[PDB]
Amino acid sequence: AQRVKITTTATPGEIELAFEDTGTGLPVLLVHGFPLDRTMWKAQREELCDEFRVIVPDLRGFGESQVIPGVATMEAMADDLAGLCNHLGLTGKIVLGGLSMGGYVAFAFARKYRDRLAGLILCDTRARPDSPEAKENRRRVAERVRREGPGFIAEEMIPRLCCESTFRNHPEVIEKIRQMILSAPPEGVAAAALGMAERPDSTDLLPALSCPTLVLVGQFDAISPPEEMEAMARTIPQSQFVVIPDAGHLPPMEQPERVTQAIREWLRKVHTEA
Ligand SMILES: [Cl-]
Ligand SMILES: [Mg+2]
Repeated sequence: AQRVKITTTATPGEIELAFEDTGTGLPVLLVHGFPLDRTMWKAQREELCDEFRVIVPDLRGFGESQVIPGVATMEAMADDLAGLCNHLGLTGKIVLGGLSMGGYVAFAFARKYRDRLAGLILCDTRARPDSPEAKENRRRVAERVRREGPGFIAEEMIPRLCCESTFRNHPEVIEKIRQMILSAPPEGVAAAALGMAERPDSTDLLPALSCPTLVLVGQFDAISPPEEMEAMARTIPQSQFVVIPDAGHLPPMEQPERVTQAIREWLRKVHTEA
């Protein structure tokens, strides 16, 4: 892993990002969820790198990246990704993938940097904005986590994040997720919670997308359910919809091989169509 100060068009203009960059060829940038870190995507980075160049950053406020107090908007996170790609000399097109909050970041990137996208991978995510109650919940989480840290988030979220089969067959995956959450910087968690509350509605963005899009969901995802994601895919042109069996909200970790293969075979199509 690497740590680099990048130039970003978002406040504060410069930020230190930690990231992995593994493989050669077509760049595929994978964005973790909330309140996780780059290691969420480890299996896909380690396996897809035989064929693609896989770049996996810690978002601002997460993992080993710099924490920027206040509000970390989805736009700002996307701006940081554009800055990272600029740093790396990936100044043309990329494939951008994200899970859940990382999907929100991908929408923000697509709004602003459409000419930089060869493709989008939207995993276990939603196009709608937060409802008023959800926004209030963000705010209450932000104010709590600043002072108490993310233990309460792990307690609340872990039963909702993975399916029963993962708890039974892969307790080590559950523990790895728990440690990601417990290690998340408190102010980074807070800033991202507030940022999620202010993200725009991406409903009308969907029909305007201009690249192939893979829409991936766990069969048992309790947070961004498959029926909702299917409906989302029906408004995205050039979509492919994949349900990963025997996974909840974190397919990349729960069913790593199946996720890697779905992404690999779709990337080959995108490449052929391009
Ligand atoms: Cl990793
Ligand atoms: Mg469609």
